[PDB]
Amino acid sequence: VPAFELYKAAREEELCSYRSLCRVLCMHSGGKLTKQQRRILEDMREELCLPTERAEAELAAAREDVLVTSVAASGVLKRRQDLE
Repeated sequence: VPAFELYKAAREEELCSYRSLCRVLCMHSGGKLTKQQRRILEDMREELCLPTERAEAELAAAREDVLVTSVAASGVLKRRQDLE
């Protein structure tokens, strides 16, 4: 594999991993993030070398995603004993 393909596969995973991080932390917090959750996002931004404009974009997107908000609304994640 040429280096540019490897970078591309890795870059896209970096950004996917951040995306799924925003959605999921918003599913739990209903978008209003704990200090730990903020620190996880902040640390991964630096780990993954993410421009904050893109990073704020993913967080903004996850906050308003319909699945994300429905899961926060349903409260199922607070009820794991019923569903597991």
